[PDB]
Amino acid sequence: SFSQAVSGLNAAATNLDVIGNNIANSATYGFKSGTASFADMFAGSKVGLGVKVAGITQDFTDGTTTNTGRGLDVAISQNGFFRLVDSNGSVFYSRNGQFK
Amino acid sequence: SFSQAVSGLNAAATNLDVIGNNIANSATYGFKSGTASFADMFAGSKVGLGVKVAGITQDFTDGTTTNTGRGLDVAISQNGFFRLVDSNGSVFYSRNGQFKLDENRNLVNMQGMQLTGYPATGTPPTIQQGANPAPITIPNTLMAAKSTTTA
Amino acid sequence: VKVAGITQDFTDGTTTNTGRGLDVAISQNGFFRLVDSNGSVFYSRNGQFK
Amino acid sequence: VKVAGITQDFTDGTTTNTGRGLDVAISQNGFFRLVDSNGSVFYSRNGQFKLDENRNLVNMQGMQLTGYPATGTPPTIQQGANPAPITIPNTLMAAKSTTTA
Amino acid sequence: VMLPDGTSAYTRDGSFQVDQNGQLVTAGGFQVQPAITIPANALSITIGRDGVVSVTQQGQAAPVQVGQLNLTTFMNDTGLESIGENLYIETQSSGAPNESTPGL
Amino acid sequence: GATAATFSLSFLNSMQQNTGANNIVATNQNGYKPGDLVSYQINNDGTVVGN
Amino acid sequence: YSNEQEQVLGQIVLANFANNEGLASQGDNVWAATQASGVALLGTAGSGNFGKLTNGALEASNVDLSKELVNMIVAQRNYQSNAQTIKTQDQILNTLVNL
Amino acid sequence: YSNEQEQVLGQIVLANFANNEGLASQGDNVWAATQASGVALLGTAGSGNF
Amino acid sequence: GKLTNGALEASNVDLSKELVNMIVAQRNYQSNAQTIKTQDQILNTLVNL
Amino acid sequence: GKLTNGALEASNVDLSKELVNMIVAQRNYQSNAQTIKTQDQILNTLVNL
Repeated sequence: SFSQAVSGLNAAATNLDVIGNNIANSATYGFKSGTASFADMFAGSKVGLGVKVAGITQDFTDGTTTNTGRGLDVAISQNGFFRLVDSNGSVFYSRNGQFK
Repeated sequence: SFSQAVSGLNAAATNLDVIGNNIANSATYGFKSGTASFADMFAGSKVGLGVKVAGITQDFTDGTTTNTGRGLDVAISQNGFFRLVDSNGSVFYSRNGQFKLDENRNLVNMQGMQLTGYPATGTPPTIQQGANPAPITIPNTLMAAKSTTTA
Repeated sequence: VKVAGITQDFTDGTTTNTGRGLDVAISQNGFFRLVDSNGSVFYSRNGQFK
Repeated sequence: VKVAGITQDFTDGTTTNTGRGLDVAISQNGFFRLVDSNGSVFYSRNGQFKLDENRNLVNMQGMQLTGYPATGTPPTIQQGANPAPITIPNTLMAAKSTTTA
Repeated sequence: VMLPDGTSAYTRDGSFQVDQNGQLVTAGGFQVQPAITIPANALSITIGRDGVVSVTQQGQAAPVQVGQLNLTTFMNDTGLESIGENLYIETQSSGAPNESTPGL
Repeated sequence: GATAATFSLSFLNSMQQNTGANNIVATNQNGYKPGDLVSYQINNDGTVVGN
Repeated sequence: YSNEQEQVLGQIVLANFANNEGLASQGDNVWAATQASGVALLGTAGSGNFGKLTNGALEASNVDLSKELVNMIVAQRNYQSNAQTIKTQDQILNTLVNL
Repeated sequence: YSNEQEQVLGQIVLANFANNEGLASQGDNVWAATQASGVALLGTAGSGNF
Repeated sequence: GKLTNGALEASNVDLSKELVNMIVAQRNYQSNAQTIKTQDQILNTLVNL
Repeated sequence: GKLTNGALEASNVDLSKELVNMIVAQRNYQSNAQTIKTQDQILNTLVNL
């Protein structure tokens, strides 16, 4: 059956895209790496229909704290999230502490 | 006649499908490889009518234990199965250790099934093993104070 | 000979990811229930909804 | 012409490792002895043995592997006993009071 | 199998279906003895080597047996008279129907 | 309240010569505490052994 | 907690079966108990027939791709041989029909 | 919605049949209930036999 | 946790692990492509019958 | 949605999945042509009889 090989190829492509995105953000303040989580999709029969990506899990571990010398950059240690609002009143959260 | 080669082709296709499933799950935590089991199909005549797929057998051997550094990744070395419950209350078993703390403060896996275990009752709370397993929850409920009784 | 019947094979097919939020796939048993303009009741496993 | 018969080729095959503790193969001559649910006795060279619900050693089709049982304390292989289906009990193994030191 | 007349026919074709009432019938719509009824909420049907029919229900820790499928043998197989629809009936040259468990 | 174990203790094969110092070579006993099934295996000669 | 005091909230239970191969895979890398697998024996890690838990680590799959990429080759060859047998029987039937 | 509040608009119902085969297919990957298939048993997804 | 002034928190992406995972994922992708090729040859063999 | 200035929205076509779908559709087309050929042979036998 083509379905299992196609699903495996799609999962490998998703994992490779996640790895490439993590690489592209190696130098990006407030970025947390991601990892794809895979699960099999047995359906009735015992032939192992294929694989699927159950989701993408973040890695919320604190990064290295680098001094910059400016007084308006604030780094956050341990748990916590900086709270921001856009022009339309929506509430958002970020670990990036580069302010002006 | 035809049925002999038909059964042979079907068995080969099933074997190839099992191999493809194993390859597609090359990187899947808690996955066990599968292997097809074949048997003869003699019926009266000695010509050997054909072959049939007796079943699919898993290889329940321990995989590599890879360090991730999270505090909700737990791996079962040697024998054992994590016990999970879905929304219907059906009991399932899995070797995966990717547990996440959901909004209701329960320990659930990636797909949302709740991890089960022996609960703690009393003051001070202790694990009472005489009870049936219940979903594990981690409330923020502030802990009350205990006036001293022994110093 | 006589055609005794035309029987279906109701085994679950592969669940293929597409990425559309309006698409629903049925695992295990169950059917989607639909009605046309005439009120006739129909059942379908196809989950491509718009 | 007349088909005289069908002759089997009883030559030893390749021994491929699998890593399963219940998986065993016969080198040289010899056959595994199995018993069906109706008591009929069979012989087979296939070694895919698995533990069933009732703690008996059965192959894929459900035929119980047979052999010499163990009796006594400590138990010993009774070479004079008739072959019986092999069972691996999980029952608690009791303690033995010390007799010789 | 039970004919609509109440008499018993005998078939070897095994493609069985379930009618609207939940019972086991032959693909020609004829109800196969013994009366083996499959419930509405059945998840999987397991028919063993000895004809023991079982079903597993949701939320039930044990499989449930819903009947026992038996096999009928004749001392003279050729004498059976075909009535079509893959069905044989018993004649006086086909001996008498001997019910037995599948493996006995 | 359990029955005391009565056993035959033997110092056989022991010896008294000009060794380094008084030392025990070996001790053995045939009793054991209750144990539950941990593993099972099929030996080379065909015996099934449970550990 | 913040008062320098620990509280237990639950203990992970582990299930072991008489027949692991009798478990029915339901997908989502999850197994289901069945009559062939036997009733689940519950217990605690590190006691009886249950292995210890490694915290902060994940159990990877046991699929060896070198072995699978070999197998696939063998199964392809067997499948093509069976197709050759099919075509041989086809030519046989054509020969008999052409009479 | 935009007021950080959500509103349930329905629940998709699933149908299960006593004889899945007796269904008479009308095309357009759509089935129709038939006397052979029996009446449709309605329920919610992920519960009971659904 | 407290706030550190005059400092920024960098990403927690280690390049070595990312490169090794990229290598492994490339190999897995090629294995799946080999499976696809196997099924292609099987189907071609059947059609050529 | 939001407008981003100085940027263009590229297509959402992924080449890998499209190539795989092309392969599968080729196999389906060849199987259907085989069915056509089979029907062409049955009518030949009858016409000739």
